[PDB]
Amino acid sequence: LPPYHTPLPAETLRALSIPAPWTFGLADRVRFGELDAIGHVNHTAYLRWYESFRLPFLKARHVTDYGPTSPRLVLKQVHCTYLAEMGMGEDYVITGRVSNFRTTSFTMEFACWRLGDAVECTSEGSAVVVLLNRDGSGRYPIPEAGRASFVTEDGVLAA
Amino acid sequence: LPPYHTPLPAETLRALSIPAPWTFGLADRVRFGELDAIGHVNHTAYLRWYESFRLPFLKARHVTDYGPTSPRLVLKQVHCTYLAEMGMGEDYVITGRVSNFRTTSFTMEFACWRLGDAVECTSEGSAVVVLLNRDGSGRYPIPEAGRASFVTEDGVLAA
Amino acid sequence: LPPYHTPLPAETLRALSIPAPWTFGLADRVRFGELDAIGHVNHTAYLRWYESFRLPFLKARHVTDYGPTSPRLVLKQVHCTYLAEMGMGEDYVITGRVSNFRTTSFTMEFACWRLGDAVECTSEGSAVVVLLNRDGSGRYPIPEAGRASFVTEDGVLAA
Amino acid sequence: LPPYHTPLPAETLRALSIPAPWTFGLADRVRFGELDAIGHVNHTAYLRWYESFRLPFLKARHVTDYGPTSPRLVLKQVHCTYLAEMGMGEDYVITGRVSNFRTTSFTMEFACWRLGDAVECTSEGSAVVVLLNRDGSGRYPIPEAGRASFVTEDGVLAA
Repeated sequence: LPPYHTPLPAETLRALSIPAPWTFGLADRVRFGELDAIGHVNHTAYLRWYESFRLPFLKARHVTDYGPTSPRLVLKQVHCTYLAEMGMGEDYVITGRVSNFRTTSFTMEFACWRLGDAVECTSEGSAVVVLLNRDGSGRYPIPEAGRASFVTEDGVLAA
Repeated sequence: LPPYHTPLPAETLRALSIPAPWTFGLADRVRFGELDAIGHVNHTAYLRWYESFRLPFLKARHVTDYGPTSPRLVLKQVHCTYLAEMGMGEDYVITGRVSNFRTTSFTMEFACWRLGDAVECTSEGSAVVVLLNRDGSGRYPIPEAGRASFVTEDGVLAA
Repeated sequence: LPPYHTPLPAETLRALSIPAPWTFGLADRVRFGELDAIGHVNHTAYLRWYESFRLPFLKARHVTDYGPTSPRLVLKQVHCTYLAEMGMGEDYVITGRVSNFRTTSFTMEFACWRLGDAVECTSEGSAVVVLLNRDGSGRYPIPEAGRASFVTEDGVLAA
Repeated sequence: LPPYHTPLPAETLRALSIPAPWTFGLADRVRFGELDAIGHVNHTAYLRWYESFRLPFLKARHVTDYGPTSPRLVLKQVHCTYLAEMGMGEDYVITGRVSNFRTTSFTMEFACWRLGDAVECTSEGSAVVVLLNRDGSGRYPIPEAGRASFVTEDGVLAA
């Protein structure tokens, strides 16, 4: 088992049988409160896990520092698929990347890997995020160091 | 069935077989997302219902209008009891009242009444709330109209 | 304002300026607990609203009675778009339909209509749902009365 | 920082400056989804943390192994106090102990310790739990090993 709440690099992921293109994971465990009326992880927990991943990822990628001159990040769309049902206390790793970016918005892809006796993808997801100016003047361009990290870490070509 | 999300006065409560001392009720219905892994409303949903109740109630009692000037409401303590399990789709009424008050703080009591062939109290609870000046500078006295409404409407004797 | 938690037919929807193809709505109000750290309805609340809609809709459409010989309904995928941000206490109507069906699965589309000074669509959504046999023997065909309701109420051609 | 989601014994607690009487801790980190509309951990998240804690704790104390045979755990009451606000990403340790017990029921006490430059108790709480036979037929006596563990590990004098 890896440490929880700790960025996992590609090396650690491969050791856990989590394949490319994933380079950044975070591990957590299922909580009782995420279980629905028949004892499965509810469909929105997965989306919450992906949203939790985004916060530190987007700081590590130099998109935002969440401070006063940072862009406000706004979700435009999400999608989530449910490949295998999960239950109480299961350990998992969330992987997320940037798959595509534009001037003032970008797309991420996500997966949830259960660490059982087998490593198994239980869910995939995506999100489209827009950057807005906190002063209401409109869209805010992704910082240049963010564009650079997306290229050098996520391997997204700028073209 | 009374209307939902609408203050229900004492006479409406008595018609629903909800007794004294309750004079202010709000009706809603159990959601699927509130159910725990065995099909019962989870223990925190009750406390959320009591919280929801407090917002319109404290405006009705003249404590706050929730404007930019108004006091900050700070929760210091809650208790909740679980008298009967509730499942999917049950209608209920939340009742609440102020039971004590001093200068800048007060205690409320709550109950949950399941509507149905017979009306049944499924839970009781309490909260202690304090009032602070929004600008950080001190404690905020319960408005005079609040103190009076607590005495006349909630039947509290004095402080 | 319409009544809450009460199926709204096409007539009522049109009166609220909610256009075709919508024929079935349910009204509710935003709760404090659905608000995220900056005071907007969080992205998963919308998905919970759509899931809440499904439960009674699928019974009204004769897909399931949620009993022992009913299919188990399993979500395969969802998508949600966020068109306008929402805040505390806003009244809304959720509309949902079946847009397409197959033998053992179907697709629904959803929208959230805010009832403010203007009626405004704040979000759209979709879901793909599969029917499984509660005894584990695999997929379960959508009942014939369900197929019929989809055609006659949602206006989905079986072709 | 200790490991997360792992029972932390008394010696680990003292090294984190968490005092007697606590001997059993579990660490986690605040999530974005736990934050209320002003950026603070919402009052119910604490109670959820205490609940999460109880599950491994009651297995460690020999009350239940959560098998098909094991007792049903029923919550009758909780209290929670709010001593200091918590924001995004704070690490914490939950401590819990049994404080009293009788024949088929017991009372637990809990605290939340924010980890940081200095360790600070942000909340205290309590729960009353009863044990029922899973087959519906009666009340379930606290196993003898449970009673003994409560006396020796949690320092309870008798019943």
